[PDB]
Amino acid sequence: AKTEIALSGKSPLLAATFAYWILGPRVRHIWAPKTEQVLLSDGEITFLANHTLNGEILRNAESGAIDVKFFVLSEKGVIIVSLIFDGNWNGDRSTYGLSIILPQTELSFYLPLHRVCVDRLTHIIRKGRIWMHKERQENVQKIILDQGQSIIPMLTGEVIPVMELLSSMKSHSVPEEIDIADTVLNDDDIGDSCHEGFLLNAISSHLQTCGCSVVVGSSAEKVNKIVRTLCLFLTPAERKCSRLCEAESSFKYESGLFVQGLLKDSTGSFVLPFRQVMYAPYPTTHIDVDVNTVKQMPPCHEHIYNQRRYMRSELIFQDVLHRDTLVKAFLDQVFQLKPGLSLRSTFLAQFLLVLHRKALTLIKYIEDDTQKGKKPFKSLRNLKIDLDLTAEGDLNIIMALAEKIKPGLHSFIFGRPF
Amino acid sequence: SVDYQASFVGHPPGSAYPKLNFVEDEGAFAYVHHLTLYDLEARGFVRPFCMAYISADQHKIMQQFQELSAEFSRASECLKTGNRKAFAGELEKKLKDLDYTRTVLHTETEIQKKANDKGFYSSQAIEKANELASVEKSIIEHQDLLCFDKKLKTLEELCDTEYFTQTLAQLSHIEHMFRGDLCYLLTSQIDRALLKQQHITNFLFEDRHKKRAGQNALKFIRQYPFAHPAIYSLLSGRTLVVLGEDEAIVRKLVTALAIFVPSYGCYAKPVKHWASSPLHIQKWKLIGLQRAGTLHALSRYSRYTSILDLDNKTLRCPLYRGTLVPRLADHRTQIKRGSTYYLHVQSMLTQLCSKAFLYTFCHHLHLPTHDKETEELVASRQMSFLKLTLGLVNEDVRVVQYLAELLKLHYMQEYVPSFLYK
Repeated sequence: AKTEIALSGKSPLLAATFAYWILGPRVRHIWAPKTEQVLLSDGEITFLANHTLNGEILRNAESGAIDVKFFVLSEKGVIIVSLIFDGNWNGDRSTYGLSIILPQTELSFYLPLHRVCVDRLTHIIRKGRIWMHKERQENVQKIILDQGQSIIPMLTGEVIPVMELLSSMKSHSVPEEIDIADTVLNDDDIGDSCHEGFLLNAISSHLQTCGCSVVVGSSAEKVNKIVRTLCLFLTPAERKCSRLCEAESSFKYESGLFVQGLLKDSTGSFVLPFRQVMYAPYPTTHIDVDVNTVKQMPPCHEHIYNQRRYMRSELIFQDVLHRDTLVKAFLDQVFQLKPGLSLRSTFLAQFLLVLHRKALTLIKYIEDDTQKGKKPFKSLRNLKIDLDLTAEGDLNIIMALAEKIKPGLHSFIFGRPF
Repeated sequence: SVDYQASFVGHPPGSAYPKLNFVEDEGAFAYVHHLTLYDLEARGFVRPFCMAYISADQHKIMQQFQELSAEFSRASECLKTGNRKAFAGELEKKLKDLDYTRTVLHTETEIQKKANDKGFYSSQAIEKANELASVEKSIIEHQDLLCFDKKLKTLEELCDTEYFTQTLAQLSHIEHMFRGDLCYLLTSQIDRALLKQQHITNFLFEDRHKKRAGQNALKFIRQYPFAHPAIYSLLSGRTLVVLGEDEAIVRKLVTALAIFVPSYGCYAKPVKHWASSPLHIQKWKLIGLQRAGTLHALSRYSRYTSILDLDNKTLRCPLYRGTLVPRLADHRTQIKRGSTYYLHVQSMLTQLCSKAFLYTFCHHLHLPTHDKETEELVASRQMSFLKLTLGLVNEDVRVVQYLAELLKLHYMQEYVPSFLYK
């Protein structure tokens, strides 16, 4: 009725639950945190798992798809995020549900991640919903009488990283609040064809796609002095969902967050993993510090979705071709502001402030033209010139801050033409 | 279907004392802040009855969870302080009511009867005064730290909400805060999230007729000839007045173009919007005057002025060849909502601020500078504009002007022709 998995780190989260559905059981099997000093008693956990049970029972007409739950219990301080399954008959509520258990006062930590966590787990049920017909093996009716042994394996391994993933961000202590520009920009000026020409190539690429990718290098410090820099260009809620990569911490590519890291590229050729990169919320870069190059995947929503459609059911592409004058502007003089002082940060925000505001107009602009059948926007030729958007480097950028606000915006414009 | 679900499945089965939980949907996409309102004159001496609000998309709550569950914290707690306050006081009131029993109990028992009763009812008549006096102390401590009447018990519980209006105020204010969609809302956090670090750009420039205060300007520029240098004259300044025959219009069409004015700083606005005609005075940079006495200060202040005549069009300072104002305003524009035209205007000004921001700083352009002292540095400052992507020597004035606005405040805390055409 347990399985102990040690966690590499200091302060991991709490256990997870896998209660079954004949009579609704309090809990079937509970994963375990690291060999901590003190935990929360399983008897308490068993009730907490059983608590969602009758709460889960309250649902009617079970579902068509897997749906969410989320509990915060001030009494017996805990944060719970459970799921409801789709039954085997799809109408008979053969739900079993699962939820990692979270200590009090760590919903600030959790909630930005909440998209990550649901994503990670909802894949497990997608694997889980078959429904484990390998457990429908060639076996005698005594065996066909099964749950508590053959279900846990594919459940075990595929849920092991989740605690490590959640405990990863404590280890890779991605800057929560602020940074004094231990980033690049604090230097006077890099001043050279390659690196300075590189530095613009990445940041532009860092923007025309919403979410950056690995700083896949071999310094572990000069590797980490780019990931903290290219993240000045993202929201305070995105000070998280990023990782400051650590020297040989055996940490893979995890699809959810959209700034990442590794080191040494596995000492050889290593897969992206090509499967896991699609399961990221955005296309992303392929920044280096070894080669000082950049890459990128296709446009964020007119072709990843189509690529998503190809591969979602199965179960370094291009360089920066565009040079926004606006960012070529920005980066050119940012170093000219006599760095060392507080000046660049202010300038950065004022640069940033423009983009959101200039994004917000485009939000309002297109949503102003009443959407209708046979009535797409079709006025992009007017839109480009009208809003001071003629540099193709500049257009998609603000078109790329759209999806971060209107996720369906980018299809609303390019789906019909492309 | 149409809304009924304020408590349909918006009530978890108690599940904790103050708890705050969640529900999925099918169309619900709900959220619940379960708050019980324990009632003595009620079964179990408890009353779970939890008011919150329910919206759609499952998302405009989930990532917006804190303040909503930080104000539902304040709101729902506020009412709990009230019905208890009514309830705590009235409990001793009906204690005194049953205290009167003892006043009769003593008289009835053993007066002449010599206790002809048992009377073990007197055990009831005295035990009640204990636990009710006990839960009292429970109430006051709980106050500071940590059959028709049974449903009608909810009445005064819901009725005393109406009295203790703060609970009606917050949920009214909550219905004000969140809106139909998070995104336009979401930016407002982000917009002000950025604004905390940078405030210098705030005073140097503009930052509720704002639907009309925008829409009129769009109807202005898009179909008013010669209006182009008007913006320029207004942006550069350093003064402007506009007179008209019927004042029913200037009010309408000087709130339209009030957007463009650079406010001096931590003030309200410099648009006096009109006055009489003494015209003594760097204190007011937009005036109406709604009007040969004026024709003298018209020419006596041949510098720093401009005019209008709705009767027959005119102005005073139409010289501009650069491209900036064309970006700030192009008569062949398709911006429709006008309110959006405010945004397009509002955004651009930050860039004008941004360029202006650069010029003040860079610590290589002020009097300490590399070449020499006399005027070479003034030539040197010109090469800064090569980095600063000027439009034309007319735009040189604008960015040079904003220095003065920025130069002054850091300091405090420390010649033109004139045309006209029909």
